[PDB]
Amino acid sequence: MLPSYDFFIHPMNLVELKKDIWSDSPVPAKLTYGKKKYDIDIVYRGAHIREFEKKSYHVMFYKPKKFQGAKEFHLNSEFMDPSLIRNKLSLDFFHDIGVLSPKSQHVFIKINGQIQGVYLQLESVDENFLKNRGLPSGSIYYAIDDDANFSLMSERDKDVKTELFAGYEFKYSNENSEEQLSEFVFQANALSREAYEKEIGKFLHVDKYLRWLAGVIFTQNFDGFVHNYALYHNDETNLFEVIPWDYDATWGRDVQGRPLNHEYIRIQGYNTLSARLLDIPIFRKQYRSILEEILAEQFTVSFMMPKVESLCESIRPYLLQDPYMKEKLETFDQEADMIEEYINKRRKYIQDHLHELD
Ligand SMILES: [Mg+2]
Ligand SMILES: [Mg+2]
Ligand SMILES: [Mg+2]
Ligand SMILES: [Mg+2]
Repeated sequence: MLPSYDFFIHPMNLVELKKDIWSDSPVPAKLTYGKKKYDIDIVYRGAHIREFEKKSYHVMFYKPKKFQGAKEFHLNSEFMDPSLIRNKLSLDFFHDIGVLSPKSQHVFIKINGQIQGVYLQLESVDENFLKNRGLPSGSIYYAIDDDANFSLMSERDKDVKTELFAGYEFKYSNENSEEQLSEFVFQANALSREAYEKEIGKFLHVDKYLRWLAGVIFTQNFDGFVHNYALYHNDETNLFEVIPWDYDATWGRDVQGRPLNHEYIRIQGYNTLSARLLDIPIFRKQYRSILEEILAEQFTVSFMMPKVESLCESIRPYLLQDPYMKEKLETFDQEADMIEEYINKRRKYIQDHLHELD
């Protein structure tokens, strides 16, 4: 049974929200969940997903200050995804392969008494994300533009970046956050091949980076190497790791919603940091071992498809009650087989190319 959320948005505030859908200015609202009521602020989120009648929302809790351990969450329509499950499937997969990852759950929402349908509630990657995992304080940075590429170089300027911390929103930060990020970006690029094995681990959690890279390769987020992630600098270990975000264009479909034909991602992935690490024999062997471990445990039909089937079964009766989705249950139903075929094809490609890491 999906959690049912009943939102109230006062008509005056709803007019303001609908006046400029591109605005990032929130309006007050209320959430009722069971018997408990929450004063909140709500705003549309995303870019192209604002064009849909089934809008996506960023919900910020005001009073009470927290909802199930969080001060905010995201409500995605996942309308581009005919399955509504690829983002959850992906982010849970990252968790299962040992990468820090947002939790998510499907929910059923109403606004002002009118069903809006099935949404994916996504955890905000912020200080509560850390606290709820027992993780140390530190900094969280969101990749927001092309300068979040792990390089010294700005593509647009065709020159060295003016600031090496460029490309990120500082979501949770302190006085050291800029310099910590700048140092990481600089050292990722400035350490020689001969110094890399002994020194990159002073700045980067290499195993967690390689597991994130593996996750991008397995899910095939074509834009996942320089976008669609957050960085976390753990202040106790002094190391960076990478947290995925926005993984709906995965498991056999691209960002336009189209089935992949013969499009694929090479197993080495992309971005300069990946390239520098995979020039190091120890790290190439480590990465190969990670891919083999995941191929043996998580990235299999036997293991993934029960999760696909459980997600679909849990939301299907609610999709029939969703005014935007009620007509495309047949297409929805066909997505499990598409994902299964993708796993089989992707497994074969990765297995066939592991020798490139030798
Ligand atoms: Mg608040
Ligand atoms: Mg550090
Ligand atoms: Mg996207
Ligand atoms: Mg190389």
